[PDB]
Amino acid sequence: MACKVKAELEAAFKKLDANGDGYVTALELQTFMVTLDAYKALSKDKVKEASAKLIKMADKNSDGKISKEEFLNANAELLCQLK
Repeated sequence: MACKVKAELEAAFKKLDANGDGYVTALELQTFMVTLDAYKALSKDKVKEASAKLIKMADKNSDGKISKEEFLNANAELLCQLK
């Protein structure tokens, strides 16, 4: 059968906001996307300047965003290996 990947993105998004009441989400990811719509600048020292703040208020142990978020927010960062 085999069933992986799937709408794994649906988790981060539906959690990225879905309703956005008063919890840290992709709401900043948009900034991520606006500051690096495609991680064109990676996280050499720009992603933390904005994330280090957003993570200190929501990411105490990796609870704010965990799923496709790590996928889309870590896929590039985890894959990043340019020359």
